[PDB]
Amino acid sequence: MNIFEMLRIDEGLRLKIYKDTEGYYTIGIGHLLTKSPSLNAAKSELDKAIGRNTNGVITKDEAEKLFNQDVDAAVRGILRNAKLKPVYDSLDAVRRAALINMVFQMGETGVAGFTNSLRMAQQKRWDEAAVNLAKSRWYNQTPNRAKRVITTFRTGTWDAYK
Ligand SMILES: [Cl-]
Ligand SMILES: [Cl-]
Ligand SMILES: [Kr]
Repeated sequence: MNIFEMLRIDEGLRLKIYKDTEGYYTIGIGHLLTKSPSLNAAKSELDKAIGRNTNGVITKDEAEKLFNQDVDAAVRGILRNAKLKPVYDSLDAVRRAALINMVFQMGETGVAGFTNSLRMAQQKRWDEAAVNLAKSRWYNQTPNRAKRVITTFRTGTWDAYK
């Protein structure tokens, strides 16, 4: 397993504009298009992202391209973030994937505020980190996904994904 398969599981894949768990316009593998309630606006951002008149539908290859860009951007965001990088650099490969998933989902800003969890993680206090991570709106809103990611972080294995 790896980061890509990991997020492809958690995000699914949809070729038509759809609304996410928060009701925002999204497409592909979790590619948020806009927080605006306007489909038009969303269709406009879609066309801008793709480079063509999509009419709100993309192909699989197009969805995967956006996905590669987003995973890439997530990693770079982590490395460019002074609160995140040191955490990231201290982790093994599996746990790094867990932190990338959270950033992909919540944004760098969002993740950098799990201050307390980040410190336990950096200290390698897995179980404690795990309990602290569950005390969050993130977990109450998307509990099944949150649990898979938290288990990953805690154990450093891919068991939650098998
Ligand atoms: Cl884009
Ligand atoms: Cl979920
Ligand atoms: Kr974290």
